[PDB]
Amino acid sequence: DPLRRTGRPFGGLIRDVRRRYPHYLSDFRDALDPQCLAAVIFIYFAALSPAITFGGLLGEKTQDLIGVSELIMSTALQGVVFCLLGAQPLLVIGFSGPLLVFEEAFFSFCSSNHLEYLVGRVWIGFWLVFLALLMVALEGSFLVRFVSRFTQEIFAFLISLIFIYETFYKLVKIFQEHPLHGCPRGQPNTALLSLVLMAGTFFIAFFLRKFKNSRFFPGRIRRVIGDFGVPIAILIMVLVDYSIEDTYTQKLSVPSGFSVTAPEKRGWVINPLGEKSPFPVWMMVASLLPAILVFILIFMETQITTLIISKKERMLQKGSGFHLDLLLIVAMGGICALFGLPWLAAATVRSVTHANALTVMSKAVAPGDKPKIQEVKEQRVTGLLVALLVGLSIVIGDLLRQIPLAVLFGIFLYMGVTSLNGIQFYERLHLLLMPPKHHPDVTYVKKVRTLRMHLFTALQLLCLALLWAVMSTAASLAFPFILILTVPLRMVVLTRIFTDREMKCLDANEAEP
Amino acid sequence: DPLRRTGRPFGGLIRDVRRRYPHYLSDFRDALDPQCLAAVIFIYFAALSPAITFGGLLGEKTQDLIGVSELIMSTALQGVVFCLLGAQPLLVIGFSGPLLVFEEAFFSFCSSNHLEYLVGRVWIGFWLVFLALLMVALEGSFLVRFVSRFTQEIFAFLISLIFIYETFYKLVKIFQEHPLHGCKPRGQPNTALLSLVLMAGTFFIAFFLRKFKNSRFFPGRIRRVIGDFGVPIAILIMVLVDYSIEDTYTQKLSVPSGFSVTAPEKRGWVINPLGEKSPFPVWMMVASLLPAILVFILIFMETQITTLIISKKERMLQKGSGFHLDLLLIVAMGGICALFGLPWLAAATVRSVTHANALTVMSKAVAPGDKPKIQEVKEQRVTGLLVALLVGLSIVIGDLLRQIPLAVLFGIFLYMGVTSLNGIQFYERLHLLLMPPKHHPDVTYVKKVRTLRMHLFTALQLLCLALLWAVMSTAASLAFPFILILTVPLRMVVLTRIFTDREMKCLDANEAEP
Ligand SMILES: *[C@@H](S)Nc1ccc(CCc2ccc(NCS)cc2S(=O)(=O)O)c(S(=O)(=O)O)c1
Ligand SMILES: O=S(=O)(O)c1cc(NCS)ccc1CCc1ccc(NCS)cc1S(=O)(=O)O
Repeated sequence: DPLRRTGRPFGGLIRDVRRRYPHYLSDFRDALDPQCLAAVIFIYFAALSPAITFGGLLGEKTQDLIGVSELIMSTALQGVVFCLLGAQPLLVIGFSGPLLVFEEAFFSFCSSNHLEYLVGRVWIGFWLVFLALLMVALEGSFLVRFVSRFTQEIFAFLISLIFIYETFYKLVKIFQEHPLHGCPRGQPNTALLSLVLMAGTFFIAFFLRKFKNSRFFPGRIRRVIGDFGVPIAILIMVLVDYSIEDTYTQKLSVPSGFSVTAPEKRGWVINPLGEKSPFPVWMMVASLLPAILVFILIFMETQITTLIISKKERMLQKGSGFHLDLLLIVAMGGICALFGLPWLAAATVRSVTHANALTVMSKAVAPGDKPKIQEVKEQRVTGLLVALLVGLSIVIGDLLRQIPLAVLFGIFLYMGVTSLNGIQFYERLHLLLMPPKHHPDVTYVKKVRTLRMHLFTALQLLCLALLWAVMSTAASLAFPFILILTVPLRMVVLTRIFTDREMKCLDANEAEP
Repeated sequence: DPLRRTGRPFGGLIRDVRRRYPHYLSDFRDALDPQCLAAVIFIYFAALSPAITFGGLLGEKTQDLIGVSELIMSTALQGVVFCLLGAQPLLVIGFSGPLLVFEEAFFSFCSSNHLEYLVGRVWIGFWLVFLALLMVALEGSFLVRFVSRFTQEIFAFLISLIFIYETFYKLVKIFQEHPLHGCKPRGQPNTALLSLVLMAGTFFIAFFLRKFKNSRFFPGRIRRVIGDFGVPIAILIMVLVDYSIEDTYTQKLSVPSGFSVTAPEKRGWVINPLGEKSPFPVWMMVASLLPAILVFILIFMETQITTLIISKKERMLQKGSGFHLDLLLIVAMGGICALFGLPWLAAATVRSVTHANALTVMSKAVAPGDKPKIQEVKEQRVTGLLVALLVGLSIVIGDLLRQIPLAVLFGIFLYMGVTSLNGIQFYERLHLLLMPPKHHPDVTYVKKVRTLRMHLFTALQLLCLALLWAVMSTAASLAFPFILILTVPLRMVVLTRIFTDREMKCLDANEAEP
């Protein structure tokens, strides 16, 4: 029982270290496998592109104080450190939306009150470090036991439906800028060529995915070719685009040189005191509240991601760490805030994709259903390699300018669609449309009436819709608290409506029950 | 045994009439089924488009002596009298490639020798009628019993593959006239890519609805009704999508206006058997027997092989087919329509197969293992008659038809070509080449035949198909029917020595589960 309160200071941290660190050389020996190369290549782009996008957005929102280079250099240096000293090396940490919202809100607050922004974030980082140390000392990561499977599949369907809505609203906007008229802002043949490239990439990678499980060719060649599906699709579509000469397509652009984005109003080291004018003393002690808010955000997303990754269905044997994963992340964020780099948190879709890009499926028997997961092939090399490649991507800035963005949209759609399977809420959504005589032989259909599982699904959908509506309004910083409020809902309100057997069968801690 | 020599004049024709005509009202009362409407709508376009294409080509190649108003009126009047009086009403008859090749060759010959073309074809038609009557009287259609499944699976494969090359060539050439440079019409932008988008959308919606028809979603009746109307739904959706766009130019379907000949200044509706302007030489009247023999061979091979493919034992056809009352009605409506200047017609293989398998009903299954089996076919005389009548009256309408782009129909044609491939064993044995020997299914011809002696059969069949294609693509392509005929002596002599009796019996067998 990893989530147990020992009753001694730093007990959980010591237990996690003793559990994980003995299996150290195994991680480096396990990496010798040609599936690791495919995983590295696939995850490199999925980690690089959000860095550029969110760096551009954050540079636009602020006065060009934090840009793209700083985000890349924070991502690389936190990823390397975490993969070297982390308990769970299958997690990919990076910038996300809620952090951007908090950053813009804090910038607005600082600008309104005539305060320093970069100097202001240093005290927030210090308070973050203090809170992390206090929580690890008096161990409180045992509260993750109360997060069930009702509050962790209302949050992984919303973080996968908010990433397929905006991977195709970044196409409905290359077709409003370059519109289809006749006789850059007005180029022809661009909006349709982008559609062609995106469709080609996502239909190729999902047929190589189907071909991986087919009966054609020898097994070893078939599996090797199926592993390299995304790289093959990317290379094919890049060559196809390169063949065309006159048509203009937007291409991936990275900054040049290792330097700050505002070399005339900023430096690499931020003074804790006033950089130009003295910092008010009252703000030093009043900076505790934003520290609490950002701590709550980071804690919820990292812990829920770790819970989703470490399910018993996915055959993970070495173990996960709920104590040596939050201290590291929060301490790194607090330290990076001193140099002006942004804070980082584990990414859910990227971590899930990285985890399920290394799974090995059982060699079946004609009867067998969806093959079962045999192993996961976990190691400390893929994440470290991805983080350094992202770090050194500035030096190779000429090879990356030959890759259009429209090709990567198909890969992003592939990621979003693939990450959906494996959660029971999607399956219960599927069961709504099928007639009651075609339902499968799972444990929550046989022991539960048909009209009382649809009610559970309807309530879960109502909660998800409320979460989305709250996120889309002018007060979106209360989203973590609304998500937290689902736990008392399950523990109080849903207990009265449903009987003990129905609740036990519907959301069980494990498979079968 | 329909293919048996009775020994009496017109015995086969009488037997076919007595077998088929009693079940006459059944055909008209079977048509009350919403799958028939979907079949009619699907086959209407598949019959209309080749008429326009081949009419344009033949008008180009014959100095506008036969156009697309003579191809839309031979296709519609010679197919309302094969479903009214035909033994097999699941056949769709229309113009094809070999007929076009023969027509251009005959036009060249007539132009070289200063002869009349339209007057020249009348005697060929008369000799065709005489040959058909002579062959039916002697009941010579029993020779179809010697065409196996080695010489009729080669044909199916070639025809579907040459219909999937021509759809791809139409696209390759919309991007050669309108190229991606950027700055009836030529050089327009956004056209070559929009055509690709429309074609891909139609094709993928067609397969999506085809797969949804067999899914477990929605009630069964609604699911099957929606799955039946897959092609019409895809066509309507893509037509609306194209109609939404305003400025981009796309080529659209065009039909002639009015019921009249294409050259009203050098042609009429009735061709005089004698000289139209100058007297016709007497020697040609008797020398026209050879082209009549050639066109008779072409029509006979096409129609009989199509009827053989349609009437397999696997597809649950119960009323019966006619090998005699379908070669006196096709080679004698043709023959006598050419005294009015209309072209000859023969049964179309892909269109007939599509029409046949668009009415099949698959069994309600149980659990995975084999693909559902055919339960029935739902054969009737109404769908073909309605399609022919609609093709005939497609001239008064056409303001509606000018709103339909060609790029949408290319996806439907590709769907037809891909779908028509399944059901023949040569494709399955081609699939078995790539799979390892431990994944072969439990069919009768894998269990009883060694692995390395079925690959040899497949290789020889591929060699024959490649030789057929090479001969078809050279400057002497009128010998293709004879090269196809030569496969029967090959199977009956050469392949007997190489393979043992058991291997030949299992490989090529008259019926599933030898
Ligand atoms: C491709 S990276 N384009 C994307 C733009 C934005 C996002 C994040 C969307 C988002 C989610 C949640 C919140 N508030 C939670 S308190 C705000 C936003 S915002 O629109 O950025 O402001 C993404 S992705 O979800 O990370 O894929 C992609
Ligand atoms: O094979 S098809 O009947 O689909 C066809 C389609 C098109 N374009 C879209 S309708 C164009 C031509 C054809 C017929 C191809 C063909 C097949 C055989 C022969 N010779 C046999 S002796 C000749 C042709 S041809 O039309 O290219 O001359």
